Amino acid sequence: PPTPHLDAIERSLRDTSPGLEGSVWQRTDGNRLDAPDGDPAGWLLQTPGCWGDAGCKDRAGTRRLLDKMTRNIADARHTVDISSLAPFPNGGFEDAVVDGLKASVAAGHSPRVRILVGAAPIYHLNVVPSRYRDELIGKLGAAAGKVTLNVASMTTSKTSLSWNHSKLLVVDGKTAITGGINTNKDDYLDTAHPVSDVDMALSGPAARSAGKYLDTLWDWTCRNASDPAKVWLATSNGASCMPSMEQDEAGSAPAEPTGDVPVIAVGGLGVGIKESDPSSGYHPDLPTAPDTKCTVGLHDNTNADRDYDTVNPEENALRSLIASARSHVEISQQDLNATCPPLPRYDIRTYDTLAGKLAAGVKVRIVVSDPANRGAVGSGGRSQIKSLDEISDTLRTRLVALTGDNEKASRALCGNLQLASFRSSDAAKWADGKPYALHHKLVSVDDSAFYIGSKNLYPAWLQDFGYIVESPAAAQQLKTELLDPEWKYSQQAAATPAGCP
Ligand SMILES: CCCC(=O)OC[C@H](COP(=O)(O)O)OC(=O)CCC
Repeated sequence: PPTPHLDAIERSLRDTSPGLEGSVWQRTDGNRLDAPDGDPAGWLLQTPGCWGDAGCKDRAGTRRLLDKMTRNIADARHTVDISSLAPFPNGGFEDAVVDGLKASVAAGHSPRVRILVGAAPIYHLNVVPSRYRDELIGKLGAAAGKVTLNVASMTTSKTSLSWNHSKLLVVDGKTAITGGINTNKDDYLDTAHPVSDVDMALSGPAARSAGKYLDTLWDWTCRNASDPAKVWLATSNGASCMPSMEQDEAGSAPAEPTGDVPVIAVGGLGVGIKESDPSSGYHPDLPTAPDTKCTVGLHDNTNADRDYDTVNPEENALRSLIASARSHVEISQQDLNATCPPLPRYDIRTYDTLAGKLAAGVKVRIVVSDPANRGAVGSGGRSQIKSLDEISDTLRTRLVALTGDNEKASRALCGNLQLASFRSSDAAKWADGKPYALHHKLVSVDDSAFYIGSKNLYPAWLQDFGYIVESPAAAQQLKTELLDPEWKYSQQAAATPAGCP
């Protein structure tokens, strides 16, 4: 079956980062979206799972996520690979890891386990890698002797604010769960106002691609344990750091197909791991029109750095996914814009891509977390805008720079843009007064191809990872289970841009 959206994205990735193919990005065939029996859309792991249920008393999506995480780890024969934003997995996320590992050992296995978290320079890690390792060993009991642990917290650039933000669980290089969900009990479990988020589960060659991505992070992490300012590392049982655990498990044989789904795995190396993909001939004419509402203090990696693109192919993967839309594109995000300064306020090429779609008659929907969400920098579901106008006004600006006059800009903007704050029920706020917070990193185009992962569309220079799937059947499930319900409730919080009926 034809894959016109993946083909376009693949061309962009091979132009941007040819040397990173097979490590930081990879297209594979023959994957399976990992759904349980009798629940065909069950590969889509939404949390809390309460569409149209303002009370959200039964948080069935959260339970299904933790169950699936546990089962995947319980099935581990050789390797368990976990990455997240700090802190190390706690609460029910930790129970899933402990329970799964105990089951793997009870089945006769001696699994190797890597657990990697990224830490902002300002973030104080309460439970450091040595203490987290020790806590796990205690909870593992007698099984701890059979489990090889590598536990590490990392920061790759202090000045350029770069650390691991990818959210991955990869087992045996064969199954993978990824998305926006941090293993942080205070955002999803121990809370009266849970964040809305989505992960996906697959099996097949693209799970190995995720493993190769984590091998790239652990190669750097193991080497830079020589600098405790950057890396804190703890291992169990006297074990060495395992930079290439996924390659060792993969061996020489190619990954075995498990279904028929084509997937592009794509991530980025942030800042401070690798300065450029230096086999790349990528030579963009980077955007000339700068956001006159803000100026970045730091060097602008998002909008003004060729080298950064070459080691962060996920940036161009998302731009080319959006650019591939022939009929309609749905964007569901925490934010489209970043707090500026210190980061650039928006990705210029992304907004220019969206403006081009609006002017060409392509339907564009943007749903973001409500601006009433104000949290600390790094909180899930926070918003970085005061009003949805900051999105529509910027689109209007880029439209004028493209069409030439404001009246054409208005016809494109008013006729083809849907813009709203996220809602999951008829209720505007939670019972405890707090508003709904959205943490998706999702893009879907033409009900044919979609991204689910950890990479936000707003500017950020972190290590991130995600999958782009092209499958009309899977995108129909996504539409039915997530996108249509999202708009059913979010349209009650829609914006009418300035200058529109
Ligand atoms: C500071 C520039 C990068 C950034 O702002 O990163 C925010 C991120 C939130 O990511 P997200 O939840 O919106 O996906 O949190 C963290 O990485 C650090 C927590 C202290």
